[PDB]
Amino acid sequence: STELTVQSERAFQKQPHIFNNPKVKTSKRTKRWYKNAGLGFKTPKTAIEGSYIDKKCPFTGLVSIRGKILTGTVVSTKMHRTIVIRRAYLHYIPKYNRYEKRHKNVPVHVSPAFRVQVGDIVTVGQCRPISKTVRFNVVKVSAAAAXXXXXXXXX
Amino acid sequence: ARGPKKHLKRLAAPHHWLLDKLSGCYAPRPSAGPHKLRESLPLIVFLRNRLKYALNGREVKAILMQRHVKVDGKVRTDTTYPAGFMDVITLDATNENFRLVYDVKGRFAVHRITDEEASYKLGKVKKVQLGKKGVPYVVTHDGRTIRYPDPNIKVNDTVKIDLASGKITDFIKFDAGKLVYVTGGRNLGRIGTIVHKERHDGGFDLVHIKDSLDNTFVTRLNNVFVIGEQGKPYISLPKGKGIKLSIAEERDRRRAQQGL
Amino acid sequence: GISRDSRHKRSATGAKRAQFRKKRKFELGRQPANTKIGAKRIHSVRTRGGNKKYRALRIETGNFSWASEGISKKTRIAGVVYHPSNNELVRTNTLTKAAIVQIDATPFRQWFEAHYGQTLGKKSKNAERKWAARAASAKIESSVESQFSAGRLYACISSRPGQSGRCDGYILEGEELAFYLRRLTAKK
Amino acid sequence: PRAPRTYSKTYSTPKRPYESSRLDAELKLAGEFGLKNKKEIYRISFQLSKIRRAARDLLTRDEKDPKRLFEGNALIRRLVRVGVLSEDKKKLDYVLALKVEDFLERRLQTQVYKLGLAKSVHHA
RNA sequence: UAUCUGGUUGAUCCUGCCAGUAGUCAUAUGCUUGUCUCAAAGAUUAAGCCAUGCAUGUCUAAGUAUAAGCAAUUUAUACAGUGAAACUGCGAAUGGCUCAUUAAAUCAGUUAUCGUUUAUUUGAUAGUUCCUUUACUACAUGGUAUAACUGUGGUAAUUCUAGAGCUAAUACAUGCUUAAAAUCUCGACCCUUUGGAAGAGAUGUAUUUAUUAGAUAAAAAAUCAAUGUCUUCGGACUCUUUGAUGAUUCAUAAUAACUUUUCGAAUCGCAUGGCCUUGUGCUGGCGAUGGUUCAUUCAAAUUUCUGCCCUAUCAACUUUCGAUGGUAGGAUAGUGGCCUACCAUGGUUUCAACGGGUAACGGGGAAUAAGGGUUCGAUUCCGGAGAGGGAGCCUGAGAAACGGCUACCA
RNA sequence: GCGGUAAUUCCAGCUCCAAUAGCGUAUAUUAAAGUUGUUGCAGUUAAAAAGCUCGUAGUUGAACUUUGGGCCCGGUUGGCCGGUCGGAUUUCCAACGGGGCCUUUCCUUCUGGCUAACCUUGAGUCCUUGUGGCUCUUGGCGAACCAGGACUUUUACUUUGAAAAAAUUAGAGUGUUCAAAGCAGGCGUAUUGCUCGAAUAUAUUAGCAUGGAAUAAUAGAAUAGGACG
RNA sequence: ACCCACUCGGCACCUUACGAGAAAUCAAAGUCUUUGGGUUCUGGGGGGAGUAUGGUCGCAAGGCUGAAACUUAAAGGAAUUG
RNA sequence: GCCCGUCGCUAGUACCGAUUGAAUGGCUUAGUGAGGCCUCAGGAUCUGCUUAGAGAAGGGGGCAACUCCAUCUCAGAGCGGAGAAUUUGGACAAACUUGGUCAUUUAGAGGAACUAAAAGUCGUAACAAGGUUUCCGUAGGUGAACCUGCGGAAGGAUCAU
RNA sequence: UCUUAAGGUAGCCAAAUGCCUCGUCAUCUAAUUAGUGACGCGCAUGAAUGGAUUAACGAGAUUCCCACUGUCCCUAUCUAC
Ligand SMILES: [Mg+2]
Ligand SMILES: [Mg+2]
Ligand SMILES: [Mg+2]
Ligand SMILES: [Mg+2]
Ligand SMILES: [Mg+2]
Ligand SMILES: [Mg+2]
Ligand SMILES: [Mg+2]
Ligand SMILES: [Mg+2]
Ligand SMILES: [Mg+2]
Ligand SMILES: [Mg+2]
Ligand SMILES: [Mg+2]
Ligand SMILES: [Mg+2]
Ligand SMILES: [Mg+2]
Ligand SMILES: [Mg+2]
Ligand SMILES: [Mg+2]
Ligand SMILES: [Mg+2]
Ligand SMILES: [Mg+2]
Ligand SMILES: [Mg+2]
Ligand SMILES: [Mg+2]
Ligand SMILES: [Mg+2]
Ligand SMILES: [Mg+2]
Ligand SMILES: [Mg+2]
Ligand SMILES: [Mg+2]
Ligand SMILES: [Mg+2]
Ligand SMILES: [Mg+2]
Ligand SMILES: [Mg+2]
Ligand SMILES: [Mg+2]
Ligand SMILES: [Mg+2]
Ligand SMILES: [Mg+2]
Ligand SMILES: [Mg+2]
Ligand SMILES: [Mg+2]
Ligand SMILES: [Mg+2]
Ligand SMILES: [Mg+2]
Ligand SMILES: [Mg+2]
Ligand SMILES: [Mg+2]
Ligand SMILES: [Mg+2]
Ligand SMILES: [Mg+2]
Ligand SMILES: [Mg+2]
Ligand SMILES: [Mg+2]
Ligand SMILES: [Mg+2]
Ligand SMILES: [Mg+2]
Ligand SMILES: [Mg+2]
Ligand SMILES: [Mg+2]
Ligand SMILES: [Mg+2]
Ligand SMILES: [Mg+2]
Ligand SMILES: [Mg+2]
Ligand SMILES: [Mg+2]
Ligand SMILES: [Mg+2]
Ligand SMILES: [Mg+2]
Ligand SMILES: [Mg+2]
Ligand SMILES: [Mg+2]
Ligand SMILES: [Mg+2]
Ligand SMILES: [Mg+2]
Ligand SMILES: [Mg+2]
Ligand SMILES: [Mg+2]
Ligand SMILES: [Mg+2]
Ligand SMILES: [Mg+2]
Ligand SMILES: [Mg+2]
Ligand SMILES: [Mg+2]
Ligand SMILES: [Mg+2]
Ligand SMILES: [Mg+2]
Ligand SMILES: [Mg+2]
Ligand SMILES: [Mg+2]
Ligand SMILES: [Mg+2]
Ligand SMILES: [Mg+2]
Ligand SMILES: [Mg+2]
Ligand SMILES: [Mg+2]
Ligand SMILES: [Mg+2]
Ligand SMILES: [Mg+2]
Ligand SMILES: [Mg+2]
Ligand SMILES: [Mg+2]
Ligand SMILES: [Mg+2]
Ligand SMILES: [Mg+2]
Ligand SMILES: [Mg+2]
Ligand SMILES: [Mg+2]
Ligand SMILES: [Mg+2]
Ligand SMILES: [Mg+2]
Ligand SMILES: [Mg+2]
Ligand SMILES: [Mg+2]
Ligand SMILES: [Mg+2]
Ligand SMILES: [Mg+2]
Ligand SMILES: [Mg+2]
Ligand SMILES: [Mg+2]
Ligand SMILES: [Mg+2]
Ligand SMILES: [Mg+2]
Ligand SMILES: [Mg+2]
Ligand SMILES: [Mg+2]
Ligand SMILES: [Mg+2]
Ligand SMILES: [Mg+2]
Ligand SMILES: [Mg+2]
Ligand SMILES: [Mg+2]
Ligand SMILES: [Mg+2]
Ligand SMILES: [Mg+2]
Ligand SMILES: [Mg+2]
Ligand SMILES: [Mg+2]
Repeated sequence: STELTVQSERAFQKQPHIFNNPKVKTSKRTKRWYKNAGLGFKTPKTAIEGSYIDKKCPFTGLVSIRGKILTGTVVSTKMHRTIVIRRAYLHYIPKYNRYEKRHKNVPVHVSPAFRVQVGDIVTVGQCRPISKTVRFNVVKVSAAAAXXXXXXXXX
Repeated sequence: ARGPKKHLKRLAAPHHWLLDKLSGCYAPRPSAGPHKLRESLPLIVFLRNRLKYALNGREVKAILMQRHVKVDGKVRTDTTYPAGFMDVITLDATNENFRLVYDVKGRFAVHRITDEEASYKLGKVKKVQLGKKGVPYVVTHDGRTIRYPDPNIKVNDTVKIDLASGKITDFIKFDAGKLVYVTGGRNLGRIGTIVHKERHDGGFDLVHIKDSLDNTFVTRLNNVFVIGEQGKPYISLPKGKGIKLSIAEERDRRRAQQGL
Repeated sequence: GISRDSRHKRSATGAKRAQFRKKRKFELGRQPANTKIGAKRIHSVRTRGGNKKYRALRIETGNFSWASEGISKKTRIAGVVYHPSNNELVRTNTLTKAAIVQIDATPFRQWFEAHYGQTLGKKSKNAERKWAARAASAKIESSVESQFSAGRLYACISSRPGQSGRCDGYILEGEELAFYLRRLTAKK
Repeated sequence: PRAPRTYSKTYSTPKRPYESSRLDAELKLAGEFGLKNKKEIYRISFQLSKIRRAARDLLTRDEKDPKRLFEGNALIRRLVRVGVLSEDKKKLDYVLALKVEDFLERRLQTQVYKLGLAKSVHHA
């Protein structure tokens, strides 16, 4: 999420061990580090062009994505830099030989390289414990907005 | 539960030892060693349950405490020592040389080999890392670490080892079409060449296999141990050559060789 | 004592959780070093599996490097000036990581003026060679130089003294130094 | 903490307690072959029922099915081996037929009498 | 291995339940009881209470023997056989028992550590340790202080121990050492060039910080600052070195430093040999114990996805006193509201949150045989939890241990 | 339901029945029970449609989008011969399945690596009058999958497979004298060893991995802010 | 306005009964052991009892929600003959 | 014939209920707070490193001058270490006192149900147009069943002008 | 069965209304002519002579509890007048 200010904390926000020598005059001010998570997830340009910090970013942060890769649909985007997604699924009950709609809400960290909105479908990678509840990180936005501008005014 | 488990309940013991259900409450807990608990064979089970050279375990300690057994070259005086796959058991007296190598039913079979073939072994490299002071090292499934190996050696290749000294004298890369011996799963004990490897980034590469009867089967990369070229192995395989026969096939084989 | 489990503390639903099993030694935690300035005094903690941790309580010197200058000098730690977590650490001059301290300068002056032959603020043979090869390279920086006149340099602790026993930092430079300059005075 | 020395029982007991027909037939069977229990009949009819069951389960598979072939044959060669199943009718649909007497006739009880040697199932 | 029968009426067909019937690794009880094999067994109620005994100790040629022990004999006048006591080392964190707590907990199947600790086993792994650097530093080996023991004592009483006198180490505490080379900073001089130099110091491993290398997505150019090797003196630079993963700031290496400085053998047993400049010189066989880091093995700790009985006469729940997230730190072996400081207002819920019940440890499994099911699992294997109830902690690789201590309660 | 004076139910004797080293009783539970009903109940009058209509959660939800034809390839049963010294394979033949093709027909896609396959042919021929047959390099197959770059609408269902403790269950072998079991054992030169074993099945829900593209959902281009270059 | 023919949607009756039911009866109460269009609600022997208790609504009378201990072998339906 | 209610007898079960009743268990406020651990101190005693004195030792190599290493011994001076009782402050936090909460139980004079129940006493409510058709909802009334008003239903004693 | 104008209904009670009376049963206490809850043939309760029920309010009468205290055990000392 984030937006604005960058340097908006009591601590200086920096990427660890990424020195920019002041003697060396540079036309980009700050030297930035990035990587790619793997599994073919393109590290979007908003992460390389960006100026934010997010050490919990999977592309510009200090977290590795490994283990599960899941998808859900975004139902809450109110926590700063993290969301909650719903994962529906039908559970099979033998005795009756039918299914019943179940769901679970996974909390997942979201880098400010993604502009996420409630409703979008998101693809999420498992990673080490980020918070009390967050065990996942948004690694791909498979949606957009759901024809938001196609609800505009009259002729 | 507060610390390491020193006992082993006979029943929790691995089934490929073929220990009898009753006649006791425990089994030998394999000592820590070169081979994983569940894929080892303790010297007491070999010197006594496979080889019948003892009756008590008390006699297995009597045999062993006289340096009769020597494993892969060194003497070894551990009753429950975790002998394992590719290891060379060697009795100076009796002039016998055994190599541990799987059945086709998936067990460790008593395999007698020459006095000369019993002075080298195969070891699937499990990792190859650039060690301390820039010295690269290669470490093989049986817990051998060997400095300064060939550059072309990478993980999953297999390796011929001196036994006398430690040095690597040959190595077979993991390429489609190379004699393969399955080390785990229900296809454990089979042998057959390789078809091709399914990739799957993030976990568990599948290894398509075909044996010398045009029978196919898949296993995980973890369970594949390269041992040579089609036809030409590199060590003496056991009878049946890891082909696996159906229940019917085996019934006719055993009930055709019957004329007293 | 302290326990870092999650078995206390409510589930995300807000449910209240039972007291399953007693406190385990591996979930242990210990009290803070709350390390201080002056006169070396260090106690060694015996941690999991042998293994020592060095809890520093009182420290007068640390090993501070001047990154854009390539060298690392041991100096006196004069005091704490800024700390983003808690201001009682600045008021008690309590040394932790990320604490902004003021070191000594004089070993960095002694090195610079003997390496550049230029002096801050305000005759040998090969020495003159080196002092000529260096330049277009001695410009320092307005903010690091005016600090030197005061005989004290802003630096940022980067080690964990209650963990390692060391109080090791790096001199504030360029962007960081600007930020904490603003913070320092925009509260002074 | 020892391996369970496993066991099972060898008879079943008729659902209907008092069926004159079944009591008549059972009795004749005890006096024909010299048995002392209705249990000696129950036990054999229990064997018959587990056989008939496996026989039905095998028969529902496809012909030439690997299990049907392997296990069906073993059961047939087994029943021939002792003398319950004739050589002529040697293909498991007669084992689905069969009856208790065919089993009873093969006891050492009944054989020692059968080729003389006793001349009374009880003397046997 | 797909079955029914008795009872409502004067008689009838129904609905319907009661009763009969069969089995139970299902308990109890009653009567009766000869033989073979197999053999469960204070779970249920009271995780109530406990007399007495026992259930954890341990020695190899190979850490310590002046037993004022035994044996003597067979060479042993330092020691040498055997060996109580005691030191030292390891073990007691396994085993066995119970099922009280526990309901998203445990457990299970499936993941994760690019998120950590690991005695041991197995395989590797160490020329660098001193010092203004000729009148040198024990290396042919540096220090004491203790047990047992002797002797004096205390208490009704314990595996209580005090004062005095000895003496060991692989206990405690110290502390020397080894080749060649290269690379870095200093630089006495000399001399003007484009510039070069004797000789001085630094460089084991580990620890803390900061910095650099760790390429590769197909190909080429100019310039600034420093500055490498080769001149056929305008100049060129040609061969140019690259590990792993899906993925890293990874493995590994380089610079400047740091450290009440980690390891770098003051140990033991068997044999006793070569080699001359004849010093008991200089060398030297087999293997024991140790020792740092790496791997391996035994582990551990967290950990992804999904699955729990009844209940709405529980509908809202969560932030007192962390509830959900951000930042920084502290703490941990390590991730994490685990904890603290600041900041935000979040988290869950009829797809049943939250709460209550459970005569609830979870699983492998058991009983019942048309099938679909129903019921059960304290209990021989696996996982968890406990040791009268709580908390706290010492030792240690490993315990929040109870056949350990400490405090409270009973 | 029996017993109030000829008691077929009581108390006994006699005889008789059933199960038998065992048999009765109590409590529970399973079957019978289609009296919990998914399979599979019932609700006019026997128990049971809310006085009525709206209505959210939930469950459910009309039809239609590559269908049809043509060609090739190779399997596994079954027939009629058997050629053979009980099994054998070719042709004659149907039957039932699998793969790839051409019909306007993405197979993700570039850039090479690799080729197994014929539009090839370079020679001709073993041999039945010849398209019956494969060795055999010089113009001419992509996909069989390597690896690098660049991107991709989401699911449900099913298939196969990997990963899969032991004991338990199902079940093969073996004469514990039988049996419950156990995993043994079986052969000789039984004076100096020979040898078969210690199977197989289930193992589902979830996760992984592959094949299918019917049936069900989902997304797309209408203020064109559409698609290809 | 009336008559005849037709067709939608009504309120009904008549006769049938292939079919259903325990029957009375039923064009649904049918297409149901040859057992599956979709969906809502309720019942599980009789009493105890719509009682006790809590929650809720109402001024009140009362409404909705709504047990258990215990007791009991019948209660009940439709039809037949008396 | 059947049958309804009050009233009466014996036995059982549960309910309401003054006692602001009792009991077990799980949480828990406030107050008090043991203990180990961490930390500021403490310093019974017991050494170190350094510095100087006096009395003897051994020679780095000389004829007098000149000189290193280790070791033991008593006035006297600096700068640190071990370390008991004690002790400051903390986190952890049993436990006590007092309350509250939740769950599971439970005494009670008395009230009032129901059952065993078929018999009894008083009536005749229902079953026949049950002798006032029966029943529903509501409202009042009466020893008791029940009666009466208003609106329904036929399950009516009418499928019919 | 006598008798009346009618013969006390709903309610309520040893009630500030009950003689007997310190009613009987329960509860509170070590013990209660007190208090409360019950019962009721009630000397002689009872319906705007108003009956019954009531939240709130009371320098109203009564009972008990906590806290509190020289009320008491059991007294003593001090200041001012
Ligand atoms: Mg962030
Ligand atoms: Mg927020
Ligand atoms: Mg987050
Ligand atoms: Mg062992
Ligand atoms: Mg041994
Ligand atoms: Mg710290
Ligand atoms: Mg009946
Ligand atoms: Mg009757
Ligand atoms: Mg009737
Ligand atoms: Mg009758
Ligand atoms: Mg009659
Ligand atoms: Mg009956
Ligand atoms: Mg019954
Ligand atoms: Mg027997
Ligand atoms: Mg007892
Ligand atoms: Mg018990
Ligand atoms: Mg038990
Ligand atoms: Mg009791
Ligand atoms: Mg001696
Ligand atoms: Mg010891
Ligand atoms: Mg244990
Ligand atoms: Mg000492
Ligand atoms: Mg590389
Ligand atoms: Mg010698
Ligand atoms: Mg070692
Ligand atoms: Mg945080
Ligand atoms: Mg942490
Ligand atoms: Mg809030
Ligand atoms: Mg909210
Ligand atoms: Mg619910
Ligand atoms: Mg329990
Ligand atoms: Mg259970
Ligand atoms: Mg269990
Ligand atoms: Mg229990
Ligand atoms: Mg686990
Ligand atoms: Mg106890
Ligand atoms: Mg304990
Ligand atoms: Mg124990
Ligand atoms: Mg307590
Ligand atoms: Mg009689
Ligand atoms: Mg009878
Ligand atoms: Mg009789
Ligand atoms: Mg029976
Ligand atoms: Mg049935
Ligand atoms: Mg029922
Ligand atoms: Mg079905
Ligand atoms: Mg059916
Ligand atoms: Mg029914
Ligand atoms: Mg009805
Ligand atoms: Mg209706
Ligand atoms: Mg409604
Ligand atoms: Mg449709
Ligand atoms: Mg087609
Ligand atoms: Mg086809
Ligand atoms: Mg499958
Ligand atoms: Mg009909
Ligand atoms: Mg009819
Ligand atoms: Mg009922
Ligand atoms: Mg109420
Ligand atoms: Mg009103
Ligand atoms: Mg009410
Ligand atoms: Mg109701
Ligand atoms: Mg009510
Ligand atoms: Mg009574
Ligand atoms: Mg009280
Ligand atoms: Mg009580
Ligand atoms: Mg305290
Ligand atoms: Mg502290
Ligand atoms: Mg009660
Ligand atoms: Mg009561
Ligand atoms: Mg009473
Ligand atoms: Mg009642
Ligand atoms: Mg009645
Ligand atoms: Mg009447
Ligand atoms: Mg009458
Ligand atoms: Mg009339
Ligand atoms: Mg009437
Ligand atoms: Mg009725
Ligand atoms: Mg009146
Ligand atoms: Mg009145
Ligand atoms: Mg009255
Ligand atoms: Mg009165
Ligand atoms: Mg009074
Ligand atoms: Mg009064
Ligand atoms: Mg009382
Ligand atoms: Mg009083
Ligand atoms: Mg009184
Ligand atoms: Mg009163
Ligand atoms: Mg009177
Ligand atoms: Mg009046
Ligand atoms: Mg009055
Ligand atoms: Mg009122
Ligand atoms: Mg008042
Ligand atoms: Mg009063
Ligand atoms: Mg006075």
